[PDB]
Amino acid sequence: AVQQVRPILSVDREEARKRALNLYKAWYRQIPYIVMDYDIPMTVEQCRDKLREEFVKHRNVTDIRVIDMLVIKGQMELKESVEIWKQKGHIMRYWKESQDPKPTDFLSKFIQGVN
Amino acid sequence: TDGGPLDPKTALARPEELEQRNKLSGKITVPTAVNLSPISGVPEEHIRERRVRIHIPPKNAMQSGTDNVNTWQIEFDNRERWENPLMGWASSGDPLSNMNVQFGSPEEAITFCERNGWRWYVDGAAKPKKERVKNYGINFAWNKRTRVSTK
Amino acid sequence: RGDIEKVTHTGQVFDKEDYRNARFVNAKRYVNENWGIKLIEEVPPKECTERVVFCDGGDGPLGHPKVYINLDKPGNHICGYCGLRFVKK
Amino acid sequence: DKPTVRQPDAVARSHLSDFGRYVAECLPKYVQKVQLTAGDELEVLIAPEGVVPVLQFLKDHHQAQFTNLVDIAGVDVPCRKNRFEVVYNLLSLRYNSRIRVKTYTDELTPLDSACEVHKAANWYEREIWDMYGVFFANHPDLRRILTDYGFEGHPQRRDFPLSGYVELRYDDEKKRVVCEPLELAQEFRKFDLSAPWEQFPNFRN
Amino acid sequence: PEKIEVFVDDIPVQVVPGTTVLQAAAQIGVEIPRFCYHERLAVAGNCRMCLVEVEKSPKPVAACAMPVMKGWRIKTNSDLTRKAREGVMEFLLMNHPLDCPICDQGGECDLQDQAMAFGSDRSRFTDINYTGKRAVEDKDIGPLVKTIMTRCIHCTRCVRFASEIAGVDDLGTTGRGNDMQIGTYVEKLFLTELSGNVIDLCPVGA
Amino acid sequence: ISDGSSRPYRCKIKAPGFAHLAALEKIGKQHMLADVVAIIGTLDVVFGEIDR
Amino acid sequence: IIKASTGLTGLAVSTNPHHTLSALYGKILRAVSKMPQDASYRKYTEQLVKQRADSVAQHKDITALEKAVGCGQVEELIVQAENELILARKMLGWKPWEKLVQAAPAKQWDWPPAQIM
Amino acid sequence: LRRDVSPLIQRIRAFLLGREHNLALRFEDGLADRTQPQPEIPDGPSHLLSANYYCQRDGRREVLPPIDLVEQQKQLAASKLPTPGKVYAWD
Amino acid sequence: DEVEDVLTTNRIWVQRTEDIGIVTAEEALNYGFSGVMLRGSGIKWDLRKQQPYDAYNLVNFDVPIGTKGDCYDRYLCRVEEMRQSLRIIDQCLNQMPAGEIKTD
Ligand code: SF4
Ligand code: SF4
Ligand code: FES
Ligand SMILES: [Zn+2]
Repeated sequence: AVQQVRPILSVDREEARKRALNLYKAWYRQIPYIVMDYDIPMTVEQCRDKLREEFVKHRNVTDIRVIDMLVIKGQMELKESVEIWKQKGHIMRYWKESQDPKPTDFLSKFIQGVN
Repeated sequence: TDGGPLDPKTALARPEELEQRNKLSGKITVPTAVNLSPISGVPEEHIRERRVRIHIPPKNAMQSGTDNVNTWQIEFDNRERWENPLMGWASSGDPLSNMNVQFGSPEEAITFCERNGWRWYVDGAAKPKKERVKNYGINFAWNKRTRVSTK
Repeated sequence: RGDIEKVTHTGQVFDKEDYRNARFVNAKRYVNENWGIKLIEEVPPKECTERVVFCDGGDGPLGHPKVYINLDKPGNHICGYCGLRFVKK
Repeated sequence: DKPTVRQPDAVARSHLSDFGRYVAECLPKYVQKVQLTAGDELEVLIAPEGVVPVLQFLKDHHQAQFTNLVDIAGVDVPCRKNRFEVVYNLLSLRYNSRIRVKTYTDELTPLDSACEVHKAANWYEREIWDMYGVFFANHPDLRRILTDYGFEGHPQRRDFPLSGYVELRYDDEKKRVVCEPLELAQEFRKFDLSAPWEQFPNFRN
Repeated sequence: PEKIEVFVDDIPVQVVPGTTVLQAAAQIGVEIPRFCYHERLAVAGNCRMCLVEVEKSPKPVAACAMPVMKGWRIKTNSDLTRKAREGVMEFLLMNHPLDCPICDQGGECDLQDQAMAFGSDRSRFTDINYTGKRAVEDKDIGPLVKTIMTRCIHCTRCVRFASEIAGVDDLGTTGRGNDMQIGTYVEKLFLTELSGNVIDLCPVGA
Repeated sequence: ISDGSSRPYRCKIKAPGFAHLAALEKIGKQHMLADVVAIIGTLDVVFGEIDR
Repeated sequence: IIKASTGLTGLAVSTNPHHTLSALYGKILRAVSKMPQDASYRKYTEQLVKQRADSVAQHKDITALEKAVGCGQVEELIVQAENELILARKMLGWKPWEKLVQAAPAKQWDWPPAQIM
Repeated sequence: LRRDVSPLIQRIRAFLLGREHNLALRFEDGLADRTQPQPEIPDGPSHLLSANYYCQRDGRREVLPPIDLVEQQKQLAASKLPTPGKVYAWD
Repeated sequence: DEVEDVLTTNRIWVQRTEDIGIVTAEEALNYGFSGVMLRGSGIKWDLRKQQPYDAYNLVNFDVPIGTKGDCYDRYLCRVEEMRQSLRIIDQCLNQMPAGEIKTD
């Protein structure tokens, strides 16, 4: 319908798209300093592929306040990665390196367990 | 206005900065249907897998009180519980299995589930009240089968 | 060792084919030797004259809450708290 | 007399009644409803857009010198249209009193930060950012303050579960503290302590 | 037909003239306490918990079975109503056994919740030390039920359920006065495809 | 704040050391490292109430 | 005749408290004279600062002024007058005398909130 | 009676302390007995069995919903400025 | 007295505490300070005396106020709260009534 709300850092969709592209540029610059410093077993190209996948799973949203909240949270993770402010255990959390993958076919899900 | 000292961060600012502050002080037009699944921090598996039941909770049949009936609530679908092999407790891998969220009307719970992106369904609607006549003279009646045999 | 195959007072014992008896190769199984059933049927019933009797655990404030048992029905009447048996001739 | 029943203060009731009517007269735009709860505490329910001037008024008026802002408390009520409510508790040393200023905030609607008025809010709204997830505009530093660095979601929101979504352990093939899906060894046994018979007849109206 | 106006808790409401005080009270929202009123059973006046004070009356009236008339002002939260409820259920609780930790109805017992709401805080029963409270024998009513007749409050819900809905008349009210026992006179079995609901209909859990 | 049920709806604890650790940024600035160590003590601040 | 210290760090003693208070009170009158007459905040601030200006002009001694005002020491009176001057400058732009900017939403201030009603 | 040093070292300690010294260490003679007679806690104001009813002692039911002050003034109406309390001088 | 004879008079403790971490009173009020950090900066504010609770108004004591706002004034304020707490302990051991321990 229609609703009049206070905006968050952007009025229309174009400014929110510009802020998302600024996040992508800043994360691209921050990845080679993440790789050489954090002592993680991830190559720079794997880090950029993971950054692309993190943006791809949030391409589907359309609301500008949701997009700008995602921009604010991504800027917080960027600020927690410019200053080190973290350990190597939390950087690898995006890759989910400890969770063993689960099958998607119904026969293997039937054999393994009810989930 | 007042003839005192002006604010220096508004007088010295560029015209693009005055336009930027006035646009954020206004009101923008947004759709009221907002999906907040990526913002809430829930993992995507619980978004695509769990089903949410909006229901009025059942009255305890051994108790005449209806104060706990007087609200609606959201509850999540029961996953698998199991016995841990050490000592025999009820282990559960379901983080959302213990959350009942109170609400006033089913429309509020439906809009909340559409806000948070859950797959919602309503188990039952509000119970209509049937007018039942109760008085003491029916118990002692003439040529009626409703004459009571107790007392 | 006989404590692995010993049965507790709740009727629980691990089977010989069970994997959960592998936890007892380094720490012995604790089975309470004082079963409550045998020590509550070792106590003889108390003969009473009155129609109703009161039980409070035999300690006063340190026993159970005081309850009244009817003795008009023939037989042994068991207190539901402490298990003492009353009888009226 | 009645030794069990708590005796209130009549002069504090009269002073807070007069000051609450004074506040409701002074700001007809931002003050929405002035109420006086039991226990002699004044609650000034305000509009969201009056979050910053009213406290400034309560900082700077001659009969409202609420110099200390002791805490800001957020309450998550999911049944309302605007979900969160934000409670500012202010202490006046000159007149020796306390006031509560309550506002309402959506999950996406901003609040104007009170850091220009009271600097203690410089962390306090940060806690309301971390626990609930309301954005505070014109904040000098808005970051998560109490939760983990890689934490996702806001905990004291009522949509969040009690035990969270994830757990942490130590893993030797990665030589790291790793993040796993949550499985309790014993689940949280939820107790149904809802009252089946109502006790207070004065609160159903 | 027409609707008459009754002022329940100083709130006007239009009711059918056949309705009682408790139905108008449940219509405006207030829950009047009860032990013997079940809306699928016949009305009775034996638990006496539902006493309310109507205006210009010398005695309180039982809200479950007193039909309203035009112009009544019913005060549910009055002082006389609360005094009557406290006295009546103090009489209910003078002879109840101290069986709450060994009672399966506890945690959802009506008597516990109606002592925490509209009940007194301490027992006025001095005579627990000498010539104490009563105790009656248990009757083998059936293998589906467990009967502890000391906890019965003589609310006559099971007997009305048997003679009204279950159909068989095996349950009955033996004795007179304080020694009245709600049970079969002989060692019989009460058998119906509906005996489990008797556990539902017993408010105390005898 | 209570919704009338058996449980409190929300309980917020005002930490006395929260505002002290907030103003640590201005109080401890332009000081020695040993002067920062003493200042942290002068504010009294166990972090159980601060972290809640 | 001068105060040695205020007993309160961060505020030094004032050489001429009377002229500072009178200048701040005149600036508060100049800021409040632009307010509309129907606004109650203008009338309350005018009554306050007129009473305080009569207290400053009537008493020439410092501690007699502090006793006659009764709020506190005169440096804290200067602090209060500066804070109210900042408020009187801000409330011309904040515009408080108009109607409600936002109406009450449905079931916004109801406690307990979970009821059907 | 109590274990301490000889009074030469006690006088040396009293000289070096700058004051007369009382023993910080507790002893059995200075403390109370570990076994005490069994006490009787007295009853409060409402353990009388005759006069009291709970309706005059129920503090939980005497609370009310909070009062809208503008509405209260509107119902009940149809000098110094109002202060939140008494003026306290912390200066 | 022994602890103050060791700590309070010493030149190293004074040089490590005095004129260090000075907080002004308007910064204390604006940043929401409470307690000793209010009382060390010259502000006369004790919640046991202004808004009394749980029989603090039947006992009598003194409220210690600092002057400079540094570490030494707050340390002396803490030692004076220790001694006034000993005074309140003396008054509460002096008078207590006989009666119940909880509400009825
Ligand atoms: S019937 Fe109710 S009050 Fe009586 S023992 Fe059972 S639980 Fe307790
Ligand atoms: S046994 Fe139960 S249902 Fe029957 S009269 Fe007694 S209390 Fe009522
Ligand atoms: S409910 Fe009316 S007498 Fe039982
Ligand atoms: Zn027993």
